[PDB]
Amino acid sequence: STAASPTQPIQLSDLQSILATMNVPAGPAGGQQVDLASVLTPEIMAPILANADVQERLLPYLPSGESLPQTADEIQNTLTSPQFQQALGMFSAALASGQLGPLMCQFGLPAEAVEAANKGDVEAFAKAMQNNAKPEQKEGDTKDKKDEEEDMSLD
Repeated sequence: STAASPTQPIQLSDLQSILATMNVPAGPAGGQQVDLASVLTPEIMAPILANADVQERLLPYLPSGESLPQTADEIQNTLTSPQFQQALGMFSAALASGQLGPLMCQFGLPAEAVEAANKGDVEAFAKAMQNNAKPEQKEGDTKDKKDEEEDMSLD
């Protein structure tokens, strides 16, 4: 007397198909926190967490109980590691949530990082930093030309 059934249970049915996709297949946990924490050392994310916007999102992300300073000077002369380590995890949530994308652009961070941040490719984001981690050293890092022996090679 409707179309198929009278009244079937819903909503609570979605919370079942939504977890089926995110069953967290789990993988080589060997290095998960110390990984990103090393790619985005505090000195690298100093201003990041110094941003009220970033702090306002990271603060609530906390399991309720912890907190974060305000300025960068304090972040480097205050936090010991407990909040920072968690901050790294929360950073992935905000970055993966796609809510940090906009901010990731404010700082003017590389387009590859913002592009990954907008895509939530936390993997390509940190990768961009791991690939650009090098400030600009070239005193021995420049493999442009291979050899191009425009003449009889000597051996």
